[PDB]
Amino acid sequence: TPMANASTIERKWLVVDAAGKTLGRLSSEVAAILRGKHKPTYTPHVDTGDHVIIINAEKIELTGKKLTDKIYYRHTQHPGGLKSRTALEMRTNYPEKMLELAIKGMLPKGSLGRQMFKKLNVYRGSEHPHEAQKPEVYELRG
Amino acid sequence: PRVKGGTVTRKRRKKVLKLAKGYFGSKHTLYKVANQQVMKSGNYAFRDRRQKKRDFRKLWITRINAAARMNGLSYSRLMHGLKLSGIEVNRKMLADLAVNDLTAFNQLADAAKAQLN
Amino acid sequence: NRSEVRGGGRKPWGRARQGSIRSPQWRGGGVVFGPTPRSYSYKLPKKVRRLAIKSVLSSKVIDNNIIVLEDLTLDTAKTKEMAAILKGLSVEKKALIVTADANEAVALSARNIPGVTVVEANGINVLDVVNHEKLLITKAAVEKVEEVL
Amino acid sequence: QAKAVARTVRIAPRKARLVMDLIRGKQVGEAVSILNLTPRAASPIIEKVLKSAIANAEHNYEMDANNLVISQAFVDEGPTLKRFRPRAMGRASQINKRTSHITIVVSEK
Amino acid sequence: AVPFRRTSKMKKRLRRTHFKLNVPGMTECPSCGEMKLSHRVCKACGSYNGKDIN
Amino acid sequence: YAIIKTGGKQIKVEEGQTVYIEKLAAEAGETVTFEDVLFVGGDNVKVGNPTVEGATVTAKVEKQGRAKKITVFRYKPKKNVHKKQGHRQPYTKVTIEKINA
RNA sequence: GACCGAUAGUGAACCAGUACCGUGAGGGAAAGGUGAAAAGCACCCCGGAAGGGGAGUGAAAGAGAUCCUGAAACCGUGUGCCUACAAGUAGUCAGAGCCCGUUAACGGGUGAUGGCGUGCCUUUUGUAGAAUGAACCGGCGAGUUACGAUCUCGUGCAAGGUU
RNA sequence: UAUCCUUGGGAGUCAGACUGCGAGUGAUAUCCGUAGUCGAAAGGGAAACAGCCCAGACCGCCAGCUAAGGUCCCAAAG
RNA sequence: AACAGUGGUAGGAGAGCGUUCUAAGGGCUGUGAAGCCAGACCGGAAGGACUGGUGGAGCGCUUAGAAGUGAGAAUGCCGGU
Repeated sequence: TPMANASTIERKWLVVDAAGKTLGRLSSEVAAILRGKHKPTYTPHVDTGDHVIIINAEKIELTGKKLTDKIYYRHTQHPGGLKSRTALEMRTNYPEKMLELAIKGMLPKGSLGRQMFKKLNVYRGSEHPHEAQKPEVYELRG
Repeated sequence: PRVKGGTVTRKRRKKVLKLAKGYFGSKHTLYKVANQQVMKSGNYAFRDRRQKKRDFRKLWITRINAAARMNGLSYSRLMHGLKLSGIEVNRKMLADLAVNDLTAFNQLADAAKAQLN
Repeated sequence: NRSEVRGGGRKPWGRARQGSIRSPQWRGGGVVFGPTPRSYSYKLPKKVRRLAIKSVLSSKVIDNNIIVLEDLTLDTAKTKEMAAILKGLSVEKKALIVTADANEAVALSARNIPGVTVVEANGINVLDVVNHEKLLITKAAVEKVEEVL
Repeated sequence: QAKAVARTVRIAPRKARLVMDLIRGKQVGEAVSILNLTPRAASPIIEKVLKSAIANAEHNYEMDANNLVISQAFVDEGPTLKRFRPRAMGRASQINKRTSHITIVVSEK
Repeated sequence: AVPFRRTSKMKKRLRRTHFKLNVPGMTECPSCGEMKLSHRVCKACGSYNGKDIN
Repeated sequence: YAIIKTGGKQIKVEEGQTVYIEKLAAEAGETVTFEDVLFVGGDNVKVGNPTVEGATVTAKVEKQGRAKKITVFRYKPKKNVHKKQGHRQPYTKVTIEKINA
């Protein structure tokens, strides 16, 4: 008879900079933190993660030629509608959306996954408004 | 003689419908679909009664992994050290005590580290 | 059965290919198999019957349920007299009376009592003696039964 | 509480229920005024049933008017008449002339 | 076209959501009439807020 | 606060509580002693390598019974194979009185 | 009578070879039960009437004329728990919160979330099938009897057995 | 190592499927011999996938060790 | 006790549960039987009790015997919806 968790938890606040770090090697760790696997009170059917704030999200890095070859597709459900964007445009025009997509693809599907995703805050530049929550710096262990 | 055959079918059919109480819609009123569903739930329970045994070991392993990584060790290294630092037979369920009393778990990790190096 | 029910004889009328309105599955159709007149009776070898009657006679003697009396005589056919005679002995349950030849007075006097049956020595049988509890038999009937068997 | 019931009135259910949904739980005078203003078939029948219930309450149990509310009101189904309508190419169709029971129970608020 | 399958009770009840009547327009009794309709006559004597007609 | 091994499983016990375990083959009323004590907690901590030396846990028995009935039913589609049976697993209830380190 | 008991038993327990169908020969149904006794609801109220509420008879009126008992399908009224960001052979295992309190039992109802999960029968080498069948509920509906042949088991007698 | 014979009582089945291994074809774009599995077999791995790989379900447990296959996140483990 | 075993279609073998009728003994009902309704009880399965409501006059237990012997499917039949 182990112990589950039910609403008697606390969520901390962490700030991670994305200067220099590669895309996946940071997104994986951030997703693991978000799901709450870093604490001994883990529970599959209850949200136990934390809040993750990312700063300097426009200085991300990719290895190889991916910066000109990785292509993001989307479909508009109309015939012949298939929109494409190169990674360079995604980086120089919507830097936060690329990070959001990369992290979101790494989270479980369903209601709990989509409710988990709501704890992620991504900011271009080196300034965030979350001051009253007293964020604590957290380096990437991996 | 002639056996009319009444009062027997109703008694047997009514017991099937009593186990189907709580099902959605016509599955709890009509006899045929109720019998079909009660049979299907028969082996859904047998399958799950053995999955349950291998679905808590995973939870214990995950919690122990997190607790050990809070100390600098990993799960595999901690388990090897425990298996080698004597044995201290301890089911993952009873090594889940990291949640309740974290101090003792640190003592066990310290012993495993001491033997591991 | 199917061929004795009045009616039928023609096709009734994508429905099921009905053949007659008296088929076994219809509402008022014929009966498949079911009862038929016959007789339940067989016979056993004679020695088996003799052994059976001997055994049922000896079983009563085993537990002193056989009361043999010198002679039975009733001047008048009165049920009260028969009841008094039965009460004189220790007979309270159904009893079987066996007499040599045939006595009309005794037969007509014990006829109405619920549990008493009167037979001659020639009419003894296994079921009658195995049914009633106490067997009263005249000594002459004892001798004749011994002679027969 | 006073009860009034009408049995086997020649009106199909699911048509009397529409009107009955309007007057459930309301005051007696308001209910009568509502029933007098809706142009439907079941309104004259339900009004008569309601007034019979009112009269029973006033007379038999010695209750008071201007204080009663419609505590209970419902419509149930009853025996059905079956008829046949001829159709094209020598076929027949079935018609169900349905009947209903109407019950109203009033009580002091 | 014929229905492919029967419809359950839940779907029927959900379809009948908007199939209901409306509470009529309630106004004052004209010339002590009986609770007449808006812009119309009294039931008693065909009165218009006391202006009897017909 | 002691970790004991019984019935091919391990449990954690502190004095005053009640536990259900596998059949001990002990008539209700006598006292059983568990010998396999793995861990001892509270103030000083003792960790025996296979077992803690010289540790016995005392308990008394008051009920031996069977759990709620479980009906096991299995079948195979289209091959006409059914099977049904029932089960009630026995158990023994005991309360601890002395950890006795 | 180790025969039936109203879908059974004659087609027919009831105004049955009737109603109905066909030019005609001919085919051919469905339909039993108030109470021991009519003592079958005088009288009052709403209502055009039908139908109700009182009073009364009666052991029972929830036995009031298709009237003993009154199951399931189907139709409703009230309420405890859940439900308007959610993808579903809807069940099973784990599980918070809320409401109760039993043939006292390691209790009952509901259920946010997580894992798994392509109905039943028939047939085929092989079916989730886009291969067949069933709208749902209830009743009826399929390995018997007679005479012969051979084998197993049981009992009686035994170089004899048996009508 | 425990299977084998004879007699007697009952059957069902009657020219199946796929995958490896050795010979002969359409046009090596079906044939025979041999072994396995499914048919009559659930569980784990090949994303889903009767015939491929591991392995044979009397029932219960919130105990442990391994096979094929694996250890960044979906998803347990470098 | 100690060992060993318990997937399974067509099939072969064995042991059992229920329904109506008959024979003997034993006994329950107007202080409420058969039937119907509800429940958190008992057996390894087919199944069997115990309480409460309705019902208003017939039913069951032990041992044997005889069968018009157990229904989810036949584009099954009849009826109701």
